[PDB]
Amino acid sequence: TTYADFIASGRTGRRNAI
Amino acid sequence: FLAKAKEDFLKKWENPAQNTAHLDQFERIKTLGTGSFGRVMLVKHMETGNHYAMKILDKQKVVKLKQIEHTLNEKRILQAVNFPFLVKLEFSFKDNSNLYMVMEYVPGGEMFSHLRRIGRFSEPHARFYAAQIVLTFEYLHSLDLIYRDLKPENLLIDQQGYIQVTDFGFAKRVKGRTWTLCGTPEYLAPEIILSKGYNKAVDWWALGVLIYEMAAGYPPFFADQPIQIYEKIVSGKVRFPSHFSSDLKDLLRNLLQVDLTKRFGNLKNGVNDIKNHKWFATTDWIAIYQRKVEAPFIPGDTSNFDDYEEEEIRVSINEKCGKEFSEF
Ligand SMILES: O=C(N[C@H](CO)Cc1ccccc1)c1ccc(-c2ccncc2)cc1
Repeated sequence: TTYADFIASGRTGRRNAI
Repeated sequence: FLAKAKEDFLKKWENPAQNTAHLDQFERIKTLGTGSFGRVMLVKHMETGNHYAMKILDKQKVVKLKQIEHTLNEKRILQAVNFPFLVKLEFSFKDNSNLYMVMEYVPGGEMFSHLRRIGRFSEPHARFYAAQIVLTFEYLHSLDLIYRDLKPENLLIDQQGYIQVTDFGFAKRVKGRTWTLCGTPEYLAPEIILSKGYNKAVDWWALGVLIYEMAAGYPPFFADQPIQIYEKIVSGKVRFPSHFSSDLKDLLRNLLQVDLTKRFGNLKNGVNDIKNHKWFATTDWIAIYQRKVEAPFIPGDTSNFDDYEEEEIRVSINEKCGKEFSEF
């Protein structure tokens, strides 16, 4: 599922500005 | 309302408040967050007993990162604005080592924390927050301000369950196009990635990303590496969860529009294309502004904030970067 893919990604924490 | 708001803003923009407190007037309690050139702490103003959030910026780190102008923009704009859904700057000052901005404390924590924990917000819940962002951008854009930092990490929830926008680090008062590559990967409009001169329509694209993330529980474009996120954004092929309403998908197709001649917020009717969209039919725009709508969620206590490693605040005996920050 897209949710499972999101939760397993390295982008679920606070995101830094570029 | 907007005409009076501009008069008020311009008086402060042209003559900014400076040096309105001192570090010794505050008891530092706990770190609420950290960034590249400092940290935010919960403090107590001893004279009144009020709690505040103090953003501490190390002048040397700002200089090393070439962020002087953006730091000057942040304080000049934040001291001049006044709107119910914006954090309120109470004092600002500087010393030999740091710059300080002292804001009213928003105890509910970041929307980010609540969204990740709960998973996703229902459409009425997401709509309640989105309405507040729509009114805030109508206000900011009317003052020629571009915000450029929308994301759940920068939206704080107050005691009444309403939003307070924080982090004006990328905010800028600009009448024409601008070119700085700034923002967060998942929230960048295609015109920023493609190194084009862009305008306030980037904030409307960012609202599209925010609404999608609030309603889905994940952003419309994500990947482990930023370069992969950028490829997804510029393609602009958005897939929606099956639970998204038809009205929600129509709104998002208009906000997450790669074509600037077609993006909502950027047309001849401006913000009214958004306010009058079917997804917002149940929204009483005036009651939202007046904070009369019952909030779907109600959060010196720092429990709604994550724990961070503490560090003593060292103030040098020598003034650092005096000329660079003379106007702060
Ligand atoms: O601008 C903010 N933080 C930056 C990332 O957004 C990181 C940073 C960047 C540089 C230096 C320090 C921190 C921020 C966050 C929270 C509040 C805050 C207000 C009121 N109530 C609670 C909290 C004020 C400012």
